Amino acid sequence: VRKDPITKEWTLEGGALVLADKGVCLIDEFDKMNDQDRTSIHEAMEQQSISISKAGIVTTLQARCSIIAAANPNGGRYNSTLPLAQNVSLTEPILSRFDILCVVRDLVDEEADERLATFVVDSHVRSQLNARQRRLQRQRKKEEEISPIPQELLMKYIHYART
Amino acid sequence: ELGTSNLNLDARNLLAYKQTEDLYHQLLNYPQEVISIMDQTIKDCMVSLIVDNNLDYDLDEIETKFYKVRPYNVGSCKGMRELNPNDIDKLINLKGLVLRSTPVIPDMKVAFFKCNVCDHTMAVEIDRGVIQEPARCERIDCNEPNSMSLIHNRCSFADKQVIKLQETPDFVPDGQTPHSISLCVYDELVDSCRAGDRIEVTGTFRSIPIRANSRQRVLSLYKTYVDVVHVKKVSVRQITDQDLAKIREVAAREDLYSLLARSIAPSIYELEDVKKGILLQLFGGTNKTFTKGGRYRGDINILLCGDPSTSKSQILQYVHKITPRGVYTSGKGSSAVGLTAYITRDVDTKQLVLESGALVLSDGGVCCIDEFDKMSDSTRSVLHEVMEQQTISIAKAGIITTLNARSSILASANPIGSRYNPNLPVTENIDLPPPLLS
Amino acid sequence: VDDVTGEKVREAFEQFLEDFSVQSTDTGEVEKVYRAQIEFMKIYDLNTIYIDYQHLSMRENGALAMAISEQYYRFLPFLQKGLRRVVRKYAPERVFQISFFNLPTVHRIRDIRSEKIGSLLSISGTVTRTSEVRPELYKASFTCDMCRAIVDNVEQSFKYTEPTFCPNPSCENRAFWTLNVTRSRFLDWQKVRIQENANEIPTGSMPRTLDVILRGDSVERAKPGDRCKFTGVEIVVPDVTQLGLPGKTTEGLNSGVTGLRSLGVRDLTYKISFLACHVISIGSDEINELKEMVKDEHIYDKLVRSIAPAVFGHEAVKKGILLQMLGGVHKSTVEGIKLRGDINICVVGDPSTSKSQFLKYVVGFAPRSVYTSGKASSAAGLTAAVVRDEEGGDYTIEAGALMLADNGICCIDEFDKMDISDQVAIHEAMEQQTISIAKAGIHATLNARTSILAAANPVGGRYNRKLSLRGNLNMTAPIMSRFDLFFVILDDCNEKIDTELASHIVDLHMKRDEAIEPPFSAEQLRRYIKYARTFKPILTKEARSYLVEKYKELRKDDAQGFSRSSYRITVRQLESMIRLSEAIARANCVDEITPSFIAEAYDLLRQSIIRVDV
Amino acid sequence: SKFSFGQATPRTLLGIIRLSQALAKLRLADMVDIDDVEEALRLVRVSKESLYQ
Amino acid sequence: RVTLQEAPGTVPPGRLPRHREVILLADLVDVSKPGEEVEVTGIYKNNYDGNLNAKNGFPVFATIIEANSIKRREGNTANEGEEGLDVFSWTEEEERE
Amino acid sequence: VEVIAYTCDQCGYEVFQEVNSRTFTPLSECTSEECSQNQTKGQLFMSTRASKFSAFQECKIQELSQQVPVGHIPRSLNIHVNGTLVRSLSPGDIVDVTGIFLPAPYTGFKALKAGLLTETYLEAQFVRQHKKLTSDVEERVMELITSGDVYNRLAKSIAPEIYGNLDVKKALLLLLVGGVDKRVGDGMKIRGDINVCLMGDPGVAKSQLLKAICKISPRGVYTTGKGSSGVGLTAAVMKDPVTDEMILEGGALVLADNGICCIDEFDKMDESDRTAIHEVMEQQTISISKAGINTTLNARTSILAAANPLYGRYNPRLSPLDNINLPAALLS
Amino acid sequence: ATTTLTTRIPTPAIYPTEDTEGNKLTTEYGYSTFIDHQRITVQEMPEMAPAGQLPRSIDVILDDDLVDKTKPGDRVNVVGVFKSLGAGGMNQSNSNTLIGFKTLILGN
Repeated sequence: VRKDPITKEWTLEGGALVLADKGVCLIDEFDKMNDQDRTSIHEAMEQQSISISKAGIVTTLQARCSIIAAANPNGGRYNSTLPLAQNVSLTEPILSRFDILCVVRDLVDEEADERLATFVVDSHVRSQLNARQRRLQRQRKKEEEISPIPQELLMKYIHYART
Repeated sequence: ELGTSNLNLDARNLLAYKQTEDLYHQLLNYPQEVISIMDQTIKDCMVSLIVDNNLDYDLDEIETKFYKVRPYNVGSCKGMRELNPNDIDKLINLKGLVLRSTPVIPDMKVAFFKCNVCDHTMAVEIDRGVIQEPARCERIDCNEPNSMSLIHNRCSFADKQVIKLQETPDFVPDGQTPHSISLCVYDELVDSCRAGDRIEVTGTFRSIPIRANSRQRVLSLYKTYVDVVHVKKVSVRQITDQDLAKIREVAAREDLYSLLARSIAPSIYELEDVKKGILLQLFGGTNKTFTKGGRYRGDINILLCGDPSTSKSQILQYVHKITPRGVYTSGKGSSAVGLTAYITRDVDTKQLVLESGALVLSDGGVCCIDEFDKMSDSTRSVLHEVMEQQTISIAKAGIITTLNARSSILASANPIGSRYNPNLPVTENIDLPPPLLS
Repeated sequence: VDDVTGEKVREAFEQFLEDFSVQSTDTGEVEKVYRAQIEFMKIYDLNTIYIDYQHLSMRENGALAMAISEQYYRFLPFLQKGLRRVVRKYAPERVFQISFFNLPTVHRIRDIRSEKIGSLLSISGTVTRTSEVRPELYKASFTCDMCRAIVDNVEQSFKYTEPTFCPNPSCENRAFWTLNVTRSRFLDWQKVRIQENANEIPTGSMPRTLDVILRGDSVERAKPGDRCKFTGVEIVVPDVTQLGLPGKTTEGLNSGVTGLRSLGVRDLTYKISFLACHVISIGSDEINELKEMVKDEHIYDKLVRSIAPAVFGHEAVKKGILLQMLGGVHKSTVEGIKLRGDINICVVGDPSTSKSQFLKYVVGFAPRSVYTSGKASSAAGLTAAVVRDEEGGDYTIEAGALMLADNGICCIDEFDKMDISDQVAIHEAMEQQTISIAKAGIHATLNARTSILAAANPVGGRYNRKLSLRGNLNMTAPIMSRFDLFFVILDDCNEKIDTELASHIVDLHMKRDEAIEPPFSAEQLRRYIKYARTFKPILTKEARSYLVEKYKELRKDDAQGFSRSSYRITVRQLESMIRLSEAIARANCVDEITPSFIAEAYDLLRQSIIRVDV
Repeated sequence: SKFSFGQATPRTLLGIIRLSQALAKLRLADMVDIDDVEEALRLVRVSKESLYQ
Repeated sequence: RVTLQEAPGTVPPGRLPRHREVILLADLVDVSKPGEEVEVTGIYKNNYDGNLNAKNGFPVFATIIEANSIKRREGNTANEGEEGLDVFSWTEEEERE
Repeated sequence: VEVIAYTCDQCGYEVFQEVNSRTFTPLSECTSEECSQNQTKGQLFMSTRASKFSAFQECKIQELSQQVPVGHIPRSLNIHVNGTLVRSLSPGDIVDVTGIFLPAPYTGFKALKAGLLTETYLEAQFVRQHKKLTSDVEERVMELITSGDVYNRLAKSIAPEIYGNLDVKKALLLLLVGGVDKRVGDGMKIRGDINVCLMGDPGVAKSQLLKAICKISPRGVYTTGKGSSGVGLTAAVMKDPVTDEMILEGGALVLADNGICCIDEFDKMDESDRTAIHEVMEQQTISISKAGINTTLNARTSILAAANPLYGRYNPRLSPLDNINLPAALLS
Repeated sequence: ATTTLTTRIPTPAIYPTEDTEGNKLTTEYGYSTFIDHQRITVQEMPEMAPAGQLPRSIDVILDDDLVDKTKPGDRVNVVGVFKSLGAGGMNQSNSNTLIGFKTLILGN
């Protein structure tokens, strides 16, 4: 609720979520400010389409937003053989709103490492009407080393795969 | 032989002279005409010395620029609760306090006119409250009542400044609030009456009407003021040669080590070791800066801590006595934001003003600062930065500036428990960041 | 009689652009510079001149230079009429101005009253609170639609909303006006306030100020925040009390005399203001010199010996700070991630030692690089923190010496003494070059690409030896691996190294003993790296195969077990490994990358990883 | 640190000169002597140790 | 009428925002929302009588940007001949594909 | 204003008029008898010295707060002066005025608002004020000299309304005389005017013990915790009415110089008070270090403090300074 | 607007001067009569108003006979005439969405 100017009224100004209908936030580990806002995002999914009435009007907007997050364990990924409630600092109910806890791991692998290591170095090698067209085919071929259906058309059918 | 235009007349001589009594009491009774008579005399009495020797500044140029006189200290007054309405054109001798000022607005001493003919540069005088205008053309024999325009930025104007005063509360009977009165100056007594000092003014009296409605000429509780003729305050040096000869014998004396050791303490107990640092801090080297590389200044930073009540302040007060330009710290009158970087709303225009900090303000002195065990840790944050780069970096949304500060410091701490509690490592008593130990 | 006087000063000025103003022939300094002032102008088409006060003083010996201070405030349209007369005779949409500069005497703002009206007086000061860019008029062609509204009227003065002089036919005059937008040229300006300097303020005595209009190409050239000088024409301004909705102090006591004009009885007051014309802010073979200096051989060692005289020895730390000073590459993959722009190197060590010297060195040496201590961790600065509402706006952006390290290498010390909240905040500021904020107001994405450089403190002041740095880092774990290696400075109480450092330090604070010869200057190193930045060196050789094995050998060492140290030098560090390698080749100006160049890249981290390992 | 305060400052010494001439001012018989200041230390001992009961 | 602030992205930082005015047109109403970043393709009309009241009266004119079109938040500003417009018309060749 | 004189500098006939209410209008120039009625008329303007001017001063009254009913708050009233009863009233005068009554018109925005409102004042006629050194007073100075009895009868004289405590009633009378410490001559501004503080929690209403001394001692102003706090203990600049604003309104120490500063409630508003007590114990730095001015005035006043303990009783078996929060202000 | 009943032609005047003679007019104020004027707003007795709204209010102009009788917080009970005054729709032009009929009670 942004306050009024002199001849105005206490109006309602949205922030992040009411803009982002189909988007992204982030909650990893703001440890001090964890108890501040986590009581405002786990009621965005549970009590889906949430709005509030501080010192103003009692309305309720609509927000069918999507959440992703990139949390970070305290130190290493296997901080314990002990389970996930020992590993993360979150508790159960806010954790239980999600669908899956995708977890990563690697200790030591010869063939898997080059499969990253040979892979990553070739990416750094990727650093007038005909010429405007000819740069485009160069821009088309440079994405088409294995030709995995490039982004010139791929995003374009997503928007009507959702509507 | 100096050329100045000002004679500060004591004007307490006509009562000490057998004649000029009727002059003297007319002076306290018509004080606009009688100065205008006396300004004709001094220019003519200057000619009365000019007619003696005809080799005196070519007899023209010191006879064109006018002079003026300044009667002062005339009679006495007592305050402001005596200003009766009959005192219409009299001399008044105020004793009070200047508070705040304003920049100069201009006056109307000469006008200019031009209508839409090819060329007309008349310059009408005013000398009144009434500008008079023509309604017929000029510069031709047959041209009608034309549109006369007012080319304002051509005719010259002098200065004028209004200054607000409030009386010094002198023997006020513990119930009355000191009220206000204003000033008006005309001559070059501007920029010498800075706001914040004791004052004794010598002025005449005048009252003016006010417009009641802002857009009518209708008017009736009047406002008065005073018009100063001469002011007086509450009370690169010109280096001579007898001082240099006197100091050089003092510089020839072996005892200057101890003669300056004894002279800083007219009352203080002995404690010779702190007398070396305090003296040498004021004798603070110079700025031996190279052209490329270095940028080293010879400034130092002594400190004292330990036993309370060892004239900790009066020694520092003694240092403030011997420095003409320095700063004095406050008891929590400053903070992390109350030092510099200001967004204050002044009562004159409600706009921005960046006032400097006390640290940059002592550019040419020694910053005296205290209560360092009790200074908060939101502050005690910029003095490290002035301890390294001699500057203040202002992180304000108004502006960015790495303005320097050519300033020197001493520190005066306080213990915590009772004392310096020896047979203990005393650093654990006085808590302090080990970075600023360096 | 003054008409010919202005006509006298017209041609006398004109012949000055006809005569020479040059004393030296063919030792540089080509004769007749004002014709070159025309000819530079007829290419880039900027519509200025730039005349000095020296050469007009030393032409008439003050017969005219004392006259021109007291004519041009009235005779603006005389000198400019003359230069219009001379350009037709010389050159073939044209609007000009007259820009004097460099009068001798510079005053302060407290010395401007009586003689200063219509004069020319250079004024110093500092500037605060700019405003925006709007257009002005100076000439219109508005007229009434009585019969014909095509009368180009005159007198666009301070109240110019009434063109009412000399109508075209015998029609109704001053009946209307139509200010078209189609035929009258405009000129753009802004209104600014100034303020008095800090080395002149007598006491803290509410330091007074005034305002100034700058109107030519001077627009958006006074950046707010500098010690600045000005042109000098002083001017008064009224308010005419126009047809708008409106028409303590005894102000306008002067203006009570100013009553009874031919229009309505009021009080027209005044205030002294300022009009400027020209701003300033005081506060080859050299292009061939690079081509010789690029063709040297030992300039890698010449550079590392010529960094800073404030330290002796330790060539390891000196090699690092040079590479930080230059930039690497930042261009990366198509459609997605922007990779790292640079390398970030910290140094730990005992305080009150040689650590402070580099910090003192770079902030005057680097382009626009800033320095903070970071103890102010809760208000703003390091932590980017929104300001509260002021003068009609809540949620505005803030300062902080982080988002202004554009082409700057910000420096910041003492990581131990701050809180825990910033330690994830700058951790976000390290990986990708943006930061995000959505604090009490809309979201913000500011892309402040940066290059940090740090100097924190050990846990005890003295560095442990038998242990590792995992205990003496005094930070958390993932920001270590997010960083490169620190090149820890060690110390010793040796009876020889002290005396030589004593002799090394005593010549420094000599008043003059400049016997040390750095082979490069401050500036000729500065332009040299400015030649170095403008390449894009790409590897093309087969040392990619040579690259991948050594890291594959490297990572199998520091992984001492399945449950050993989590200083596991991962796939992040291949990027710094190659982006150091293009940077060191950007020092020796080679575009291809040899397998020989990355060899010393390896042993830079071999010597680092032994300083990692016990 | 049980009961008492102070460690005998000269600021206490100069104050005991201050109140003596004060009591020599009110009871002026021009007798600034040992008995006049004996009235003074008579007050500092009863002001102190008011906590010992 | 949407008043506009400069978005604090590509800006030499440490300073203030600046203000303008946008007058939309008929079929361009409420396309944007209060808070995103946008860009406009307007003309530059400078119509005013010459009455202003925060500052004094002067020979000064004020700007008004009458817009002609509007697009949304753009991203990855590196293109040269595409992804500058949300063209999004999939009719004969695209939809068959 | 009561009379007028316009001069036109042609005829010198000074046109007179009666003075009406607070707004009036000058007349023309073609109205006189000599300088008028021709093709040339002298243009009128004013004159100061030929215009007799009177005195004028405005004041407001309230009610005695004892004859007010149980209900509403009291209200003000407007009063004027004429003649020469001026400069004879004061803020805080428990007085009465006798005078005559009349209402006044408003002459501004009289159609939409200001229908037939009246807003009267009263006009003054008389003031009967009430309750106000070797000059016919020496007979009572001899009564102390003949009877003597300094140390005890004067001790029973000031505050005889308590039980015991003759030691503390003696400790104060010495400080109610003070005196110049030493005429130092040279620049050695020595400390004067020692300050005594009290502590303890009796139930005998300790406030009216000390403050009753203050309301009979000379120039000793009362204060408390609320109101003039340690920032408004000195003077400052504030809001005023439509007359001359930004005056230097004071607190206590800029007006109670060289007297008694009888304070209570020492745990109240201590963020400003702890600065405020040191700055007077430090000699001569009572100032206004604001953005308005940097002028510094004197400091010569004694301090009498009474600190209240912590919860319940001060435990004497516990450590002292458990309830006073200033070690550095006390022990030195 | 105080005679309570008859809407007479008002006299938009404060005080006249110079009746049809050459005599400077004098006014006797002891024989000029006065009266007072006090408005007070009355809330709703907040127990018998049913629970769908906040309390409302109207106002009442009384005269001298029962002034200072009304302490704020009294269960009062007044009775008077219902009355409108003020020009609604003509005293300004175009008069869009402005009530010009104030509710008043001139009571006893």
